[PDB]
Amino acid sequence: LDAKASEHAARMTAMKNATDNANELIRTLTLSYNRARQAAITQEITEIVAGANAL
Amino acid sequence: QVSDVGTVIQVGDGIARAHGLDNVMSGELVEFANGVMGMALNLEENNVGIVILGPYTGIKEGDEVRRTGRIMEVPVGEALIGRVVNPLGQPVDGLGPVETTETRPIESPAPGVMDRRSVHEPLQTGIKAIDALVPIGRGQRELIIGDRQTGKTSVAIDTIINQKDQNMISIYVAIGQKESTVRTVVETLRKHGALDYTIVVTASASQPAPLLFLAPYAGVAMGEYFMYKGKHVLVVYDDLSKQAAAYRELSLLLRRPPGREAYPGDIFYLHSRLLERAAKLSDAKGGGSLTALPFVETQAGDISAYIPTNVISITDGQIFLQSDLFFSGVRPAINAGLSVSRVGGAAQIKAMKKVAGTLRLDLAAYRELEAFAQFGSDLDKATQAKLARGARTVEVLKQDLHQPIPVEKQVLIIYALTRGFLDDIPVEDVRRFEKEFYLFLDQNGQHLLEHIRTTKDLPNEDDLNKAIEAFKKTFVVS
Amino acid sequence: PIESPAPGVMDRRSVHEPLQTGIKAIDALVPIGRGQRELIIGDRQTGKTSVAIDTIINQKDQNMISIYVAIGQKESTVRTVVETLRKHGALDYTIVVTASASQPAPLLFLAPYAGVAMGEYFMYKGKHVLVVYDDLSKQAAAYRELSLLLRRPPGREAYPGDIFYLHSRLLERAAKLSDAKGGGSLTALPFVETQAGDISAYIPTNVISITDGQIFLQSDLFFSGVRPAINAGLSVSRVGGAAQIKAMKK
Amino acid sequence: MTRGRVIQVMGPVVDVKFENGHLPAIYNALKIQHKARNENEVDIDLTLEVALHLGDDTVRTIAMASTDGLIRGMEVIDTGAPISVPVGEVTLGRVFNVLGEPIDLEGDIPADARRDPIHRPAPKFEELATEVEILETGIKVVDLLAPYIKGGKIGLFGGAGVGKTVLIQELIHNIAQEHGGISVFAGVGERTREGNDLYHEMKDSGVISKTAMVFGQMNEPPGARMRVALTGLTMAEYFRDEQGQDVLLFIDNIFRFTQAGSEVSALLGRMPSAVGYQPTLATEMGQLQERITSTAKGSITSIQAIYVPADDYTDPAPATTFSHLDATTNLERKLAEMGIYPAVDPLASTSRALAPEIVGEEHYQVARKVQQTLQRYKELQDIIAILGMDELSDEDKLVVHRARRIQFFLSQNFHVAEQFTGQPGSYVPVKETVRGFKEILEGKYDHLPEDAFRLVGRIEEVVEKAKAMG
Amino acid sequence: GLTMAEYFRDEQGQDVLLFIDNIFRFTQAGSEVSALLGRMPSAVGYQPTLATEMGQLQERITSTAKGSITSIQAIYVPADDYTDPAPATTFSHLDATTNLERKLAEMGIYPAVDPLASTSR
Amino acid sequence: GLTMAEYFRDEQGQDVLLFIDNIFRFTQAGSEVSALLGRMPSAVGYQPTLATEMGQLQERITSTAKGSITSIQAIYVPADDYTDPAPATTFSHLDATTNLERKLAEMGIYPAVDPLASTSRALAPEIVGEEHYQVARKVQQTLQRYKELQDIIAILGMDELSDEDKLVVHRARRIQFFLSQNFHVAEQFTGQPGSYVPVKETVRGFKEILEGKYDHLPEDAFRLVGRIEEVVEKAKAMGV
Ligand SMILES: Nc1ncnc2c1ncn2[C@@H]1O[C@H](COP(=O)(O)OP(=O)(O)OP(=O)(O)O)[C@@H](O)[C@H]1O
Ligand SMILES: Nc1ncnc2c1ncn2[C@@H]1O[C@H](COP(=O)(O)OP(=O)(O)OP(=O)(O)O)[C@@H](O)[C@H]1O
Ligand SMILES: Nc1ncnc2c1ncn2[C@@H]1O[C@H](COP(=O)(O)OP(=O)(O)OP(=O)(O)O)[C@@H](O)[C@H]1O
Ligand SMILES: [Mg+2]
Ligand SMILES: [Mg+2]
Ligand SMILES: [Mg+2]
Repeated sequence: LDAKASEHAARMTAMKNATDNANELIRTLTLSYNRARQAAITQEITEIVAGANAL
Repeated sequence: QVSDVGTVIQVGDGIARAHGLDNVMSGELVEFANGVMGMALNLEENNVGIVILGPYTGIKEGDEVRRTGRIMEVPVGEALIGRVVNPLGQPVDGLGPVETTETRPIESPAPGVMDRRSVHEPLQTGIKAIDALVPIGRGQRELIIGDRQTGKTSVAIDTIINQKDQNMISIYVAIGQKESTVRTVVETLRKHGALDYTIVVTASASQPAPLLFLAPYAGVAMGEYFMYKGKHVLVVYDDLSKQAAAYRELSLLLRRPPGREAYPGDIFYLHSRLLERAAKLSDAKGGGSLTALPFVETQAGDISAYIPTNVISITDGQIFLQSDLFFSGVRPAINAGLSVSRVGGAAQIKAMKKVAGTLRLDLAAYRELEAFAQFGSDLDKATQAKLARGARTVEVLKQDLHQPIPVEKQVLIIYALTRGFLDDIPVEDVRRFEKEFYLFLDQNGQHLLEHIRTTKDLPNEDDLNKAIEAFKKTFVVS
Repeated sequence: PIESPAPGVMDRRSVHEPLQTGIKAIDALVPIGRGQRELIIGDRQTGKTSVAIDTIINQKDQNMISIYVAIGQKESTVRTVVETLRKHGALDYTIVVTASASQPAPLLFLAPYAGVAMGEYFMYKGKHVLVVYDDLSKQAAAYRELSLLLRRPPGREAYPGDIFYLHSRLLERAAKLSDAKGGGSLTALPFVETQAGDISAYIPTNVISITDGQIFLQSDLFFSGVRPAINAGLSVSRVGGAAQIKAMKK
Repeated sequence: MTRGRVIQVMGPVVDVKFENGHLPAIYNALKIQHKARNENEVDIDLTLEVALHLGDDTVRTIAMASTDGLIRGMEVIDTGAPISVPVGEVTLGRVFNVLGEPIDLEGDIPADARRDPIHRPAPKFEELATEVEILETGIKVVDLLAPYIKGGKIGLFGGAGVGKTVLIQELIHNIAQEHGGISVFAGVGERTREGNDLYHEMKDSGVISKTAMVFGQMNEPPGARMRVALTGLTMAEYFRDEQGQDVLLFIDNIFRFTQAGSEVSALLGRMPSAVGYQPTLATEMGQLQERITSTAKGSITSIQAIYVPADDYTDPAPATTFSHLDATTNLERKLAEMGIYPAVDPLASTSRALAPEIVGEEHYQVARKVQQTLQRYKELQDIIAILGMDELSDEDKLVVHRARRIQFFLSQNFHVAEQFTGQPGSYVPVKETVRGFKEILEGKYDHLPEDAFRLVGRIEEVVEKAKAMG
Repeated sequence: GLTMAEYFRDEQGQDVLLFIDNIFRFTQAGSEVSALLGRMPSAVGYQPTLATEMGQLQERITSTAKGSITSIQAIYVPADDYTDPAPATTFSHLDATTNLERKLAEMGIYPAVDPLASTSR
Repeated sequence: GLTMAEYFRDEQGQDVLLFIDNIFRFTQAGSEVSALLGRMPSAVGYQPTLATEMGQLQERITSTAKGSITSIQAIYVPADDYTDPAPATTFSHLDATTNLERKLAEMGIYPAVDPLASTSRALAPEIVGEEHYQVARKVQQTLQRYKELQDIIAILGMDELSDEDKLVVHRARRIQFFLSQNFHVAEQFTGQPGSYVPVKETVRGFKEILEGKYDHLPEDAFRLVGRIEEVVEKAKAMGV
């Protein structure tokens, strides 16, 4: 019975740490994606501006 | 002479160029041959650029443009009360012409830094969550933000209806909605009796972009008349996002370079000019005030979008409606965690302030402990207090459509919730308990209601407790 | 002349003379030789100016002229740098060219060429010169300003098409001359400032593609006590081995 | 001649044609003063600023107000000089706009007062002081962990409701009390009600008598929103150029200046830069920030609040602005709700002056030891949340014991806070606070209760408070 | 098609159904026409007049005293991106929305309507 | 240079080695000069004639019936973006490509050739043999699996992988380290002399690594060596 309680506690802490790590990765990846796509948006704006100027 | 007349030399996409008009003023109104109005926007060296305020399909090259001599302005006056009108002051419901005798320019300076006063008067919206968690004062500009079909229009209509016995004038501006939806809103207002003090300004999706761009400014110009006459005005903007889309359309048609994220560079200035004209006037300028409730639509709740960020930076607060909460049956859908009003709280009444603090703590605690409900345990730390009081708070914060309630009744019910008088009542019976308690109050607690209404403070605690116990005696749990 | 041709293939010699900066983290694994060009790249407040000033100071007991060019720096910062040079005795052989942030864009664009032209005199007289460019990134920003004021179409990140040519024309002129040309040399230490340590940006990649190696200083290492903050993975010296004494190379 | 006429009006942009050989210079001010000849006209009083020479004796200008009502052919007169605003003692206690016209009801400044041009070249390399000197603010945390520099730029970060305004008022009070200087506030592109509230707060605190204010808020046109910073800056320059004082210059939002510049560039028709900003972003930031420097007879130090769009510090405007900052202070809402005032986040705040060569070896060592102790306590709080206090070693117990008292001693009583705390404020010298923190680190006051450090000035007041308590 | 449909309510008082194959292709055609005419592109390359064209098309589909026109319209969503302007701008004109899922389609459940994403007023 | 090489191919029928140090600069200079010729900008700023100008030059570098030219061209990738039009359009003009990676360069495993993105048309069973082809495909598969496992390793820990995935990681790290080599021209950077490894030796060594013979050796013993034996001597020098 004591071993079963220890097993349940170990699974508790392991899953909590796994969730924390996964949320950290989610935050980092979301930051990277948001930083990445704005560059493409600004490049599209620059292309529009250059096309308008060239005419 | 070619000084007061001109001829069109170019037509396209609602933009026209005219030769002549030597004495035309910048920002003036001009008249076309068939009666369509226009605005002189660019006074170039040898021609004038005109933005057409209506159907441009009837205008050809070579027709005459007539000068009017007036900077763009809209009709104002008490004659506009109870009518739905376009941004140019032309009625759209029939019922004959509007017989006003005063006008006001659309572009006007905002009140000065020395003309303003701190906000100190409450604005009763009739919604429990709004009056409890995010109080709104007269003169404050509060943002209402949410996704599609989250009840923003319902909240606005309830707030407008609740002003029936308040000495406030309401102005509703519909920008880009369906004309049938505007008609339904007008029908509901007429049924509930709010048309006795409400002006409706409409600009449907089929209208040209300049009308959608000008509608909120016309609403502000209409409100400022009553504001500077010493009255209190409420103005509701239904789609600042659609205003921004229309202004981007106009700017792109004018061949101006795009700015950040394809919006024009002055999209922030556009909203700042509009929202900066709402204020609370100092005693030297009269006791009038104007408060605004702009609306913004997000994409899947993305608050960090450009227009939501701009409007948040401009306004004094925000109210967030969540689609998940709306779908889960919580129709008010107000997220107390993210919603905040910063000018408000000082204008909230003492009796309501004395209970809002406990209500916030209970609801917040439930809002971090709902996810653990998979297995209720840990005794008082989770079950008896956090899971029970929070669920009861969620039950009492629900509200039916188009049924605003008095602030005194809100104070009574929320005090009853916070003081633990609802601990024995099961969750399914809480709404019926509240509904029966309102009638019991209307029948037996006139002294308490009058005391609250006259002193803005809670009545004697012993009398209130004995009244609550007397009501709870007669209630039957089912 | 500001615009002068660079030495040709046959006018150069292989780099064989070490330039001891006095810093272990440079002299050990990122050696710098006379005639080489080696940029210092990193985020703001990382010690690039400190490294440059220490390198200049360390040359007191050697016969070499030093040129410090400040592009886009604060006038007070330049004043303090000059005061430190005066205190340590480097002003006996140092020339300072300044173009503050309040100056117009043409002067910012022109300053590094003025510095290299000043160094050319001593290089072709047969002497050794060390030249420091403080922000090639600010030079690029000023050049972009000028190009868009001239309504030239913008490329990647709104920079003009010849942004690479701008830097290559300047940095290619530093060389180690041969015995026929007199054996002179000019060493260049350009600077590039990155954003959040992004080494993949357009200007950093362009400047790396020209020089003979980079010293990458990392903010994450500058904090938490590793003050030199040398990133061995991203750093490299393309004249390694030949730019060291036999013992250090061994 | 010196008289011209309008030929084009396009929003805030106005083109004025002059006679041959009499064009106004760049940055000059032009006045339009017109009375309605008939019912189809309106009265106009507008000021323009010269921007470009388009050729054919034509000048492109930007207006400082709305151009509605303008008619092609109206007469324009050139003032022959840039915008000029009053300077001197008359500016103290008043509120001005971008044009230098008083907004308050106290009356207009007489025309015989001295006025100085808005646009001016930056001070020369000769005039700057050769020494870096510390500005003693009198606030313990600022003087210990994030020292300010005379002539330096400081970025102010924090959430709403943490006490940035109270900190600003305390800084003005301390400087005007001990150093004899004054302050100037320029609130660029922000809320008019916020400006009114700030005005009333200064009037309540009595600080208003020692400061001058220029607003040009959000509702103002982009030209006004761009030139408010410059008019406030020149009002600040006068005092240290003539009287040789130390002056505080507050800018409520520096990002709005760059945004207005971008809007003005778009109106002028210049090609947009990387993210739609003006190509002259760095240049304009240079002419703005390079005039805030310390010289041989005076200094101007600036406290600036910077908005970061989308929380991206790599955005071009924050990236350009951060290249000039010398220090940073971060207001912390957790400390504010805990009860520490000022709640200025000792770990997050940074300063360039915190070096042994500038502030001193003893000061640097004390600051580093305090920072290390606070970081160790921050790490230990996580282990406390897991195992409890008793499991930690006696060394960790001592570390927590010292850290709690250090963190409490970081608090201070402000002079302006008296209005809602009762207790008067205190001005703490940097040497005094360094000695107090060194003595606390030495353990000389460990036996005292931790609450005696809650809100106090010098270290002697701590033991006096403990003795009075019990 | 809308002109053909409007007659049966305007002159006969009938209740008429109008089916539109794909609104996304309508928006694409509008963007192509704008690009041919030489107007500056909108957010992601669409026409600046997208909202006005959508309003002009949809506002004529309304119920009057004589009769009514109810419309069923299929909307294509490129790469599951519901934030795209063509799917986004048409949401404001819809009374009921139906979502179809390839995940449900592959399972053999037709019509594969998502029971949790479909909404109606 | 191509004009000289074409003569040497045609008028004498001799085998020609053609090395181009950076072919990207040609298109870069074309884009730089395009704006002043009155051309409208295209894509991210390149000239409209990017494809035709590149094709006119590339199509001349070919082997003919009267002479064979083998050419090795280094292609610069701006801003490390492989989707840039200049690197993108030049892919179709090559028979064998090797892609270098800054991620592999930072790890110290030179020549930092990407093992997956690198492709060649000579990798067929009828050209290199089944013995070579199977080993190459197995190495690619193992490296792909190791690349996929990174997220689950990061967010769950190494001990949560099955014994199959643990062995996959154990083999893949050693394979990746063994892919590195010491070059002769690299002796100026590091004191190691360098080596030349025959194809048979490479295939045999990689087959032996895949068979699990060298699982007991440390990871770093495989870095910067020649034949599979040098791993054994390096491990013995380290003390195994
Ligand atoms: N408290 C409520 N009780 C019952 N029904 C409600 C409540 N609030 C909103 N609804 C209903 O939910 C729907 C939401 O429509 P509503 O117009 O109020 O939302 P909206 O967020 O403004 O959306 P839209 O973008 O469609 O204008 C309507 O059918 C409305 O009747
Ligand atoms: N080796 C070192 N040991 C201690 N402090 C150092 C060292 N190198 C630099 N510093 C300190 O780091 C700080 C920043 O250094 P430095 O001014 O050289 O950086 P930078 O990258 O050139 O900065 P900026 O972008 O502000 O010009 C200074 O306070 C300096 O004294
Ligand atoms: N030094 C202090 N001592 C005690 N209380 C303080 C102190 N500073 C601020 N407070 C409290 O915090 C509140 C916030 O002050 P203040 O209005 O200056 O904050 P803020 O961060 O500038 O606000 P906002 O961004 O909303 O304008 C004060 O009203 C006061 O109650
Ligand atoms: Mg709605
Ligand atoms: Mg530096
Ligand atoms: Mg404040």
